Amino acid sequence: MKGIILSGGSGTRLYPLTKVVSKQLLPVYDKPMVYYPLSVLMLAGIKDILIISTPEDTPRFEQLLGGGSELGISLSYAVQSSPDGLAQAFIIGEEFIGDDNVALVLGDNIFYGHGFTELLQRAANRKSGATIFGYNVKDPQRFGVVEFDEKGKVISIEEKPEEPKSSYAVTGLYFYDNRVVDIAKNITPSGELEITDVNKAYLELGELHVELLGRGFAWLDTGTHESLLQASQFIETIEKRQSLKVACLEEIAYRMGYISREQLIKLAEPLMKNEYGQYLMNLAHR
Ligand SMILES: CC(=O)N[C@H]1[C@@H](OP(=O)(O)OP(=O)(O)OC[C@H]2O[C@@H](n3ccc(=O)[nH]c3=O)[C@H](O)[C@@H]2O)O[C@H](CO)[C@@H](O)[C@@H]1O
Repeated sequence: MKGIILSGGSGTRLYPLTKVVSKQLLPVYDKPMVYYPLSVLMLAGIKDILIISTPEDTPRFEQLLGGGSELGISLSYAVQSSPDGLAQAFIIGEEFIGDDNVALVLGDNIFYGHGFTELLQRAANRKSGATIFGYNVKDPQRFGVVEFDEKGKVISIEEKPEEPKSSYAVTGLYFYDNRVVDIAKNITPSGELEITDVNKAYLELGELHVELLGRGFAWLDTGTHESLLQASQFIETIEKRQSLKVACLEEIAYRMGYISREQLIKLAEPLMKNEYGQYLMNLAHR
């Protein structure tokens, strides 16, 4: 399975922070925002990843992350000329995807919870159908909304429904089989090519599966100044009090066996006259 990070968009709501800096390059505590969704692809077991951003921002992401070899993965880059919908990721990413299954994660989404990687690995390993992730939010009408009623079997999915039919937002993380590329080509503007029609396609096939994230999963709003700060405080809090790191790419690569001890030490050194190395050195001499 391949992955795609859709990491473009306008800065507007975060202005002036985003006047000369890409949204998904802003700090979330101690890491660029894009580390977080990248880490979710990695934890899923996905090692071949395309990062799509604006023509302006895409060279900056390449500069940050390069081709991915120091994490033991492959990163490629393409450009979204204009933000005409999430489903465009599959048109732009058509050649990258090939015949493969593919996950899409949004560059501003932040996921956390103790059972989360098992959930990612399971979704990555379903060769058929689509898996989405629902999250109990206070303001359903601001997102995609999924209704189920079971048994947890999906019954409808509406984008920003004037009145909602559940408390469950459809978060910015989606797993697909290869049929998604023909599906994206075949949907029509709602002016956006919308991820919610992609998901309605799987639903009419009866092959749209939802993971409901309840106690105790986090999904962090990254949209406003206040919610960016909240996200940052959450990561710091959980890292400081529970002695773990969230989305530490180097740690994740090492723990999944992608890179060796010696490769990790090399990644940590240039970072030693700082903290972030130190946690990496502690880990590399187990
Ligand atoms: C796509 C859409 O209509 N709604 C989804 C979108 O809502 P939402 O209301 O967040 O719409 P956004 O435009 O903020 O989610 C889009 C995010 O991806 C980026 N972007 C958007 C379009 C594009 O062509 N390229 C691009 O990179 C935007 O910069 C933004 O970061 O994400 C939510 C989860 O986070 C979902 O619950 C919604 O179902």
